[PDB]
Amino acid sequence: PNPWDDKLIFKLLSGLSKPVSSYPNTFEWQCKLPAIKPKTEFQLGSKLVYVHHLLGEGAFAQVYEATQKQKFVLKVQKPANPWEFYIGTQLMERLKPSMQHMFMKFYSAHLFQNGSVLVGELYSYGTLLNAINLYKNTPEKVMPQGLVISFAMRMLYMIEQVHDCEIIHGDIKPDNFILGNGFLESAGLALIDLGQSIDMKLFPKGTIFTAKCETSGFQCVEMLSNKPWNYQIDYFGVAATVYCMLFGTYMKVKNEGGECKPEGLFRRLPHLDMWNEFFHVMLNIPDCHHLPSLDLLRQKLKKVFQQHYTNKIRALRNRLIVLLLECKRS
Ligand SMILES: Nc1ncnc2c1ncn2[C@@H]1O[C@H](COP(=O)(O)OP(=O)(O)O)[C@@H](O)[C@H]1O
Ligand SMILES: [Cl-]
Ligand SMILES: [Mg+2]
Ligand SMILES: [Mg+2]
Repeated sequence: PNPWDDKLIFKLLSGLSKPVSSYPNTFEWQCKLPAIKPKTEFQLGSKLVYVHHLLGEGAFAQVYEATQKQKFVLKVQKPANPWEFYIGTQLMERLKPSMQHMFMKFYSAHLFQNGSVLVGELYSYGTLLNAINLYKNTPEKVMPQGLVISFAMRMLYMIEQVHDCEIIHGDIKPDNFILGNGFLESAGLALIDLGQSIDMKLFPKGTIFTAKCETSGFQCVEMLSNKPWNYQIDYFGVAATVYCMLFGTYMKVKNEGGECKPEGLFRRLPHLDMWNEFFHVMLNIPDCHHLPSLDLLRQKLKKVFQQHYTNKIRALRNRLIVLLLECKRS
């Protein structure tokens, strides 16, 4: 199967015992997607909504901040994307209530003839990618190890929960992580954008995929060698995200001695042995039946974190908060 095939996705959504159209918080309208703009009111079903400003632009969608006094977000996309609403609904259903804070809730979905509007939870302090870019514009240039390791551990923990729900995110990268006000109180880190996600419960047991991402660079290890894959795509995504935090550029992998490893000479990289082991396990998965333990991966990082950064993490996050606030004020 091609898990991103529009026909397959249509067939899957069509044959659900509980289709998206049946949800109490789904709203189907027989009209075009209304014009949405910053600083403008517009009718959304029974409720009138005021659109504040554009928060971010993804590969497909626009995400606006909005209010009815609680503020929320509107993810707008052409054509409609009921699939992301499905996945988001399943994820929050399958997740333990204590895990849901690490992800974005969808309050409702408004589906139109030519597009859709998903209403969901707001995270106020920008993407992880933006945080990385904020460090570029400082003398220290790169995020400090205390934060990088802390975020990395949270990422491993996050996808362990998602995979426990038998879901694949399918697009794990820096701009799909958001920081919220909880960070001011890796607590406020959240993983969003389930548009390309895969629900493995909709396929037979042990199903695998061969389909490849469009770009040669964003392809995981299995894709680059036409090998089959399922959950390994999220492992590669986490590894690539961590690599961006470390080096401020996207990860490109090479093959040496049958082993896959990131390029770059890894100069000026502290905890070298920790990261080599981290990238080794994440990028060298024997097969779909031998996925490395996400818990164990996190424990090894946690060992180094506890050894060096428990007393310093406080100042490190305060430093970042100042940069985030400076960014938000502008
Ligand atoms: N919950 C959120 N709070 C604030 N901004 C968000 C939120 N979700 C997404 N965004 C912003 O919108 C952008 C695109 O949304 P995303 O879900 O990635 O859609 P796409 O599938 O088009 O990438 C993100 O990169 C981010 O900047
Ligand atoms: Cl953790
Ligand atoms: Mg995105
Ligand atoms: Mg997306």
